[PDB]
Amino acid sequence: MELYRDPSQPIEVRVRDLLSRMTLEEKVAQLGSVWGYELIDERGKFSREKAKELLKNGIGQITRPGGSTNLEPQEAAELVNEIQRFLVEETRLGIPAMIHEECLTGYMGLGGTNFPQAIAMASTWDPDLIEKMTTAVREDMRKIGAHQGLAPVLDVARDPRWGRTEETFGESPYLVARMGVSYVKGLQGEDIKKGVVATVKHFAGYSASEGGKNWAPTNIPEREFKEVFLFPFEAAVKEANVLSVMNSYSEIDGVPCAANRKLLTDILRKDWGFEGIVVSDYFAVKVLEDYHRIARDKSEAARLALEAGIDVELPKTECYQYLKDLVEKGIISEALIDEAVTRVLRLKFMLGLFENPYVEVEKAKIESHRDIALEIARKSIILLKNDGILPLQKNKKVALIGPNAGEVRNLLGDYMYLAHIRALLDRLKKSIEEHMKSIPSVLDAFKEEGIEFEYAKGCEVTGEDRSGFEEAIEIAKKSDVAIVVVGDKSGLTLDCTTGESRDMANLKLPGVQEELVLEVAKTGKPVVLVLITGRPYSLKNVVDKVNAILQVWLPGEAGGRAIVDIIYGKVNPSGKLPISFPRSAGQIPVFHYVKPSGGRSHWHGDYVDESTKPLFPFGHGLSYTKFEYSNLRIEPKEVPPAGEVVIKVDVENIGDRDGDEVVQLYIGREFASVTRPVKELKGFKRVSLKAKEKKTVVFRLHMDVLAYYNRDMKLVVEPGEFKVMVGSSSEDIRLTGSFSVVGEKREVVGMRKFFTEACEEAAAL
Amino acid sequence: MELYRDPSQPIEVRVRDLLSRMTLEEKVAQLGSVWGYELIDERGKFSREKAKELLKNGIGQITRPGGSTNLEPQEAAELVNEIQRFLVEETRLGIPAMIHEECLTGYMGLGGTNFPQAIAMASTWDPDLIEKMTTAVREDMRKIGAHQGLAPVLDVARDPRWGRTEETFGESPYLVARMGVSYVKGLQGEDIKKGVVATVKHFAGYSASEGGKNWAPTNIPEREFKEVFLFPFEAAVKEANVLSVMNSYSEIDGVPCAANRKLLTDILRKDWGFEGIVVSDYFAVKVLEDYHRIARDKSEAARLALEAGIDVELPKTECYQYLKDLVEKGIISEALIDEAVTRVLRLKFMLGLFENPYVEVEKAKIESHRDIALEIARKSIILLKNDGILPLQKNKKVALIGPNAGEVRNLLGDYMYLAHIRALERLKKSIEEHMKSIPSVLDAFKEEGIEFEYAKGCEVTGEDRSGFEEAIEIAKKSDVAIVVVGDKSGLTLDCTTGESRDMANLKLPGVQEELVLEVAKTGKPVVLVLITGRPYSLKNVVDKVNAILQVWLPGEAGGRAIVDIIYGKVNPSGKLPISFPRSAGQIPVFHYVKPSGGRSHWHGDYVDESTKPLFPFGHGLSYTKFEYSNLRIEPKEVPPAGEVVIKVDVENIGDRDGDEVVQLYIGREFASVTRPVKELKGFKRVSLKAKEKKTVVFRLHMDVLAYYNRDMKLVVEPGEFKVMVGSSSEDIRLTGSFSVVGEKREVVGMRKFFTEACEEA
Ligand SMILES: O=C[C@H](O)[C@@H](O)[C@@H](CO)O[C@@H]1OC[C@@H](O)[C@H](O)[C@H]1O
Ligand SMILES: O=C[C@H](O)[C@@H](O)[C@@H](CO)O[C@@H]1OC[C@@H](O)[C@H](O)[C@H]1O
Repeated sequence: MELYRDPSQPIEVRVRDLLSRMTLEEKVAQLGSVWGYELIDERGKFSREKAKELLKNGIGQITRPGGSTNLEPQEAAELVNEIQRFLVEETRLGIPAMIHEECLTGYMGLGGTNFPQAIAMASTWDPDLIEKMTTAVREDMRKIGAHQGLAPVLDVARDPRWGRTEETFGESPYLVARMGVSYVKGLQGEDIKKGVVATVKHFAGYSASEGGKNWAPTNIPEREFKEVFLFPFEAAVKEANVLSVMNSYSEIDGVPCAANRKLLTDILRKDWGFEGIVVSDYFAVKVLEDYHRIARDKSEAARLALEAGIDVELPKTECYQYLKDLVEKGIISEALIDEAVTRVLRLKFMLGLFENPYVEVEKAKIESHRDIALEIARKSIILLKNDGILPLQKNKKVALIGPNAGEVRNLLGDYMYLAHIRALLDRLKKSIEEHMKSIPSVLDAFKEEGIEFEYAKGCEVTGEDRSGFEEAIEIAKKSDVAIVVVGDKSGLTLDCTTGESRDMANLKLPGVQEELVLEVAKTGKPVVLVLITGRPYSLKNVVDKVNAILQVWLPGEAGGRAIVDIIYGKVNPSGKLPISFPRSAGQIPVFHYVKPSGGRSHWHGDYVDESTKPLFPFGHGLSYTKFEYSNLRIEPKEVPPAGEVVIKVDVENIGDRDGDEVVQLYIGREFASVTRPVKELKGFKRVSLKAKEKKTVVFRLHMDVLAYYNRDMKLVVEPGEFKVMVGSSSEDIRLTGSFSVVGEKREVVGMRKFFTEACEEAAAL
Repeated sequence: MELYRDPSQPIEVRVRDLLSRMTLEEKVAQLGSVWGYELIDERGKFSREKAKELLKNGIGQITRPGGSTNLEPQEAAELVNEIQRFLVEETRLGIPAMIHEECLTGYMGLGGTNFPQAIAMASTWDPDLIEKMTTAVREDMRKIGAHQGLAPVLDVARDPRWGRTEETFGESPYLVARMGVSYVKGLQGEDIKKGVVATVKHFAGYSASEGGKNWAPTNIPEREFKEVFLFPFEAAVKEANVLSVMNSYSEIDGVPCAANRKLLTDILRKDWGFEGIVVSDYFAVKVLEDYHRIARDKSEAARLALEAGIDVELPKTECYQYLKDLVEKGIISEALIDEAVTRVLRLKFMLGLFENPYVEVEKAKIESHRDIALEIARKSIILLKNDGILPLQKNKKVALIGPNAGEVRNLLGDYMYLAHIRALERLKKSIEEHMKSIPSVLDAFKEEGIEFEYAKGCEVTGEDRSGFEEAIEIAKKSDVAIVVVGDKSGLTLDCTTGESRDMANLKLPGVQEELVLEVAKTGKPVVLVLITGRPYSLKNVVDKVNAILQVWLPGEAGGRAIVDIIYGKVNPSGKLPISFPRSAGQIPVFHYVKPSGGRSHWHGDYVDESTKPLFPFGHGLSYTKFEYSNLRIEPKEVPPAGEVVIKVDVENIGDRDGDEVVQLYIGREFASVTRPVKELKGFKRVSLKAKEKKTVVFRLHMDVLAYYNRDMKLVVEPGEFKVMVGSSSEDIRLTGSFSVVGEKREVVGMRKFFTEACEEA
């Protein structure tokens, strides 16, 4: 038995022994990939004929054996077992594949639960619930033999034009980092042999493209880059031990991220100590030539990406095959190939693949997690406006109007399988239609709740056709209340309004949906506006014309029930905005953590034509009950530069309905050596409060958490005063106080705390 | 006679001698300033009583003795002479003051010509004409005893929300740099003793604020900062020998520019060799405390600004008085004060102030430069659209409609005196009186003998549509409707553009868009005239009107130039210096995007909008047709510090004489960094009679093409450069390429900034 085959040997011994046995061809094969669909016949069965050509020298990864094959979970598990058996038994060294899938909103394949989108996850402000979600996703994935999920997205979004806003955790580096760490911890667990490699993406800056345009330059200066864009990745690497990173398609200031050694190696590996694998975004190596025009051919693109620190070319070997030629021709050192192969082999050993690369097909039946999906949907929906119309009485006659009340397809996000796969489509068409039919609808939910309603489509999500307006207006006039359900169709194709590749310059609700809302409102009937969307839209032309507004970030299969639960008060809405809502596209960007000079035009404050304040601020979300904050304690009042302050507030549900509050901690600083945000989120806690219940929320805030970059790009804590602002949104501050850092300016070196510890205690009798 | 008083001594000897004689209090006073209006009595005469307090220890500068006092030129000159006499005769050392004024669009005071705004100057693509302008401004300034003009603005604008777009030369670092060097050369001349110190502003990045918002953060990474924002300043420093720089109010990435030594010293002085003075933007030192919240008091703000490299606090001493206290308390070294005072004294000696600080009041009468203002206005107006309606025949009955046809105030830019000073009852009446003498758009139509009726239609601001009916009725009775809409520029809430007036959504102000659309509904031919300071979204009007003229805020020559162009007495020849977005949500749009810029991948467009601007950089039509032929590029292979000569023939094949602005764009792929697909690197305005052909020649040194590599080195790399010559950035007529051959070159020390452009037969 060779040392690499021997599970009694330490991982590093097995890696070194295996690498010493490998040919250059076998090494380069470990840095590439093949699509699952390239390995199947016409009946979705493993094809030995196709494997003999593609797998003969081994392979790094199989790309989406479930997601790219339209196989049911047991069929996908059988495919993955036959691929692994071919590699284990019919290649010289018997190295198994790593399998990856998309899993942002759950495993992206037939049979997997459609969880609410990432921006909905962030709107829960409940990191533990997201960890519970990805712990369930972990088991779904391991059942089909998948080792790696291409999630989560840690791109910080302040530009709602961008079609991938829905895949983010929003604008706050703090909230994004906290949701990201929980997401990763759920997927991976402690021993990765029993878990799924998380893939934080898209490193880094990809959410800040010129004009909000997909793949366009992300031109971010250094302190902003470190504190806003890199921070959540840094937390995922150092605190959550994330085992994969995927690069950004964008350039930063002239340098494509896929060709940037200073990013993918010097920051991620050298500064931060990342020991996992870097996987390319799909085709990101090839497009160094085709798109960015900095590589003259596929071999130059391969060299740039390997020097940068990409270990695996996804989704299929294309440039990385030329790494063999580059070594043979004495252009690159085989030592640089060895470095990448060592990272891939180490992770394959840690996943236990050399001990057991197979799964039990009899167990590959994925369980529904509708329960978890519903908890997220119920906690994620945000009450943006309520003049008192909500919650509705069940005896009111409803006119249910709008395309997103009537089309279950429009509840789906861009990485939910039945929306995403439409890009390929452009026997399979009938399979999609059949699975679509099983998703419970908004109509179904109103019917189950026993509401007397009539439905009018009103208009499509896209186009200019107003011929359905008259029917909607007529049912509105015959009803007590109009529930107008409008928003997006998310995906990758031209008929989609949001999603990857679907950027919206002017932030108007798609098609004639705004005009539909305004025509319904002209009847004089009460109007509840339900936004089923992937991005903030400009609501300035409808906000004062409607009685209530619910923001329902693309909720997946649990959406209908959660919406109707909230409308009728069976659930007390508790979501809070994780991203600011601009008044208009021309106001972009708006975000809560502006510097003193940000968020305003000096010296009149506003634009000529527009307020500089967002229409709804970060952290905004109303309730059917009232929360009363009291008894701010901050101890001690003077803390040294690596000390800790404990901030406590009492929160009482003083209303008549049980409900959750998301208590938010904002920290402000002035008279630093650099300008600082006037307020920035640095802690939060979702707290359940029965009617008349009072609890204490405690924030344990280490000074490490407040560190920022000074004039000389050093991470510091400087003596001075920090303002403490606790409240129900970034604007709805309820209690304010301060503490001082006392002592010598501190350079924060090495490992440091990222997060405030947030918990609940009994309030005093 | 002390050495400093002796003009036979070299200036370094005089500076060292004077510095050695000065008290700390006298040194610190040279780093401050006083407003002109603080030194006058209620009749605008020099007040010895007020000077005794403010000037007793000398002074660095007097702020706007003309611009801040509402004095006519001879009265301003008398005031300046009396200030200088007090300094020379009643202070211990007799150091004269430097006087500054605003002068962007000409000296900003009573009696000075209102030249077209800077964005109009750029639209001429005629740097020699702008040098001619600032040569005239130089003489106007020296007549009143002014030594320094706070111009030009070298901020590169790609965000038309920003209210100071009108003060810029537009989006192109190349065109901004080339207009800037000519502007500076005109103001200064060769011997500054005979000229005016130019002040390049606002160093640097001030035009790229978050959301287009005045003073908001300008968060620009390093290569973009070097190649877009710094480049024009670098050219002004190294090629035009500019003698003053003013800082930006904005932070870059957490550091206010007024507190940034790495910017105001390490780049400007150390890397570039600048030897002049840095003046603060007004109150930029104090607001390190009040606005940015990085200084706890005025003494900390003073320390941050002096360490950064601000030599003079403007517009009045406030924080810099505490520099005395900071030395006496052993917080800063007097050597750091000496360094700033040395720069200020050197420039005072170079200006000849110690030999003759006075002017002849009998000669202080400023001459009109309406001739130069009219040449700029006639060359700056851009024909954006023309279906053939223009030029009009003189016998057509005109319905002249809109607020900007009727209100001469709306022809003025934000640094033209009679608009700017409104930001502040004796003054109100004086402004009204001076306004009377500015020729109007109505005056120009009358002088031309046009049969027209005028209807206001609406105001620039507000929602009042009650004037619409009168406009629609005169349109229905006319042959053609000429609808003249746009901005009111200045600093107050009633202004739609100008400093502090940022427009988020780029809709024409008020109900002007609705006025245009109601007039078009009559079915009459419509000529749309935009008298504006920024690009506006024309998406809802462009397809409804027959012709569109862009008239950047033209000042006093505007009426005549507009009527000249409409009737074809002048063939329009302006070209856009800034892209026109389809919508605010499209921002930014600019011609020199990287291959991944200017598009959304992989569908190309937004869901709701093209990614292409409505009108591109360099766009401008003519009443004639130009035919480009015979592209030559020689040699086809050049080494990395070599030179290529690009020639094209241009023939006016139409029936009207006209100027063409021939534009050279360069592209590069397969560099070590991504490069613009096309970027302006040369241009030439060429006069062509009907049926005339000329050769345009571009001498392009490889220094001009240098860019920053992965290691932030300025390089020329071997490979292919694409040559694109045309009538706009989109209307490319002829393309070819040449190669750089040899080893990658690091471009060190002095290098060429500009393509040499000329005409041959
Ligand atoms: O089905 C199509 C695939 O989804 C891809 O081809 C491609 C365009 O759609 O985009 C990349 O694909 C991998 C993702 O992990 C990543 O987030 C995304 O940036
Ligand atoms: O006194 C009025 C001033 O004109 C103000 O408008 C002032 C803001 O308080 O703005 C600065 O003033 C100096 C100009 O040279 C510079 O361009 C500009 O940025």
